[PDB]
Amino acid sequence: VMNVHSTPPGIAESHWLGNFELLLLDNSGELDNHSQVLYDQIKAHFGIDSIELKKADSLIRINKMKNKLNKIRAEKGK
Amino acid sequence: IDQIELHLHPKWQQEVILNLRSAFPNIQFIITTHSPIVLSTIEKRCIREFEPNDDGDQSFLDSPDMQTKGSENAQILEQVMNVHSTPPGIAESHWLGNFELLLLDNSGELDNHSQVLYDQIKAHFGIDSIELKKADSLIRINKMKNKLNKIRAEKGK
Amino acid sequence: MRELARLERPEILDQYIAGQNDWMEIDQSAVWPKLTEMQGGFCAYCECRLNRCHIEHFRPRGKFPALTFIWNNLFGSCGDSRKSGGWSRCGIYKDNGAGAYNADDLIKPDEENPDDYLLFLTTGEVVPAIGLTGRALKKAQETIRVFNLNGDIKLFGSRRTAVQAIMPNVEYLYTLLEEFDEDDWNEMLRDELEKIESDEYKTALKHAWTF
Ligand SMILES: [Zn+2]
Repeated sequence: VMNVHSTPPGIAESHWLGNFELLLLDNSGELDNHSQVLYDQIKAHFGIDSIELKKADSLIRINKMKNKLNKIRAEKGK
Repeated sequence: IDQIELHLHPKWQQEVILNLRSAFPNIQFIITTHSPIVLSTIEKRCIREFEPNDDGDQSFLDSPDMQTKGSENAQILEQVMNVHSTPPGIAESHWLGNFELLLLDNSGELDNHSQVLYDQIKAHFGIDSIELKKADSLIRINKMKNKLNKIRAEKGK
Repeated sequence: MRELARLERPEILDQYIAGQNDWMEIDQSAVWPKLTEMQGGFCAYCECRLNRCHIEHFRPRGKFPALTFIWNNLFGSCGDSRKSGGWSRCGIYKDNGAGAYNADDLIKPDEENPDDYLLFLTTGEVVPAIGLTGRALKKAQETIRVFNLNGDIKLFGSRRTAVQAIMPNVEYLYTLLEEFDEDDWNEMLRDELEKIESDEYKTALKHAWTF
């Protein structure tokens, strides 16, 4: 209704979680190097129990239940 | 500055503090506010919670527990200001919680006291609303969990 | 709550006897190991992480003395008063904010199981379990009232946010029921149940995961 983002657009920390998914989905699952850097920056700025880290860990665990079906692709593989 | 958020739209509150600190880098700014949108642009260490007592007497002003520099406005509203994201004084805001109990009442299948509610929600919020998506997800979870219970009963017994 | 097994006593507890000296005589730090290990560093009333924690006498020595120095009337509760603040939840709110409550009418997580007493919904609110009638239901309502499980926003909103984060995971995990076999799917369920063990809200996520 008000065309206002949930997080302020003028702060680098606001786009950190969006970037986490875009860099999780860049390697299609599997926290790599660039993704794991983003994850401790989120864990340091935001608390150990925050919506940001709780949602970060969800994206991890969900592209770990889907990479299992693609490691199930390793089971029907060739 | 007293009530920095006065006469400001939320979009302006999203950037007023940043603009002030950018234009006046070396000014010590001591401001008061009561809007979470302004607080979303301020570090946790810069915030002092003023909760007095019945005498107006506070001894030490405290900082919030959670960081408020990149957090969403609703999170700051509910965690720092103790304000519900949804209006507690409206029956429509409890429809998805009432509906969830009604699915779970009859084990998780839309019955009738749950279909009157699902289309009360569909008519009010709409097809593309978040509330209808949550209701559909809850329906799917209830059905899948029932099928689970059947499968685990087959495996166990 | 979760069922938290009151294990052995701590030893310091015997050196201090209720009536002869005030509870302040013993150090809460010594009672913490047993309580903390029992609760895995979380609240015994609202599952709040022990970041803000205090030894709570379930039966206030001032109203039910309940042998103040009995390890059993001692719980690894939440919040704290020496550091000041505006705590209106769980143990601190039980002693002062709630008022006019019966100690025996409150569920004790040590012996009473909150699984069949409390139901945690997806919306973050706690309701009495389904099918409760008469006396049994009234303990659930009473404990929700006095412990302020539904109450101060900082707990309800945080629990709801925690549950909403994992809901897409529950969705996708239950979508592949037919894609995987029984053993593998139960293994995924066990993996999720391990995940919620090292999580802030033990039982809300458990209720959102299994039923
Ligand atoms: Zn607590």
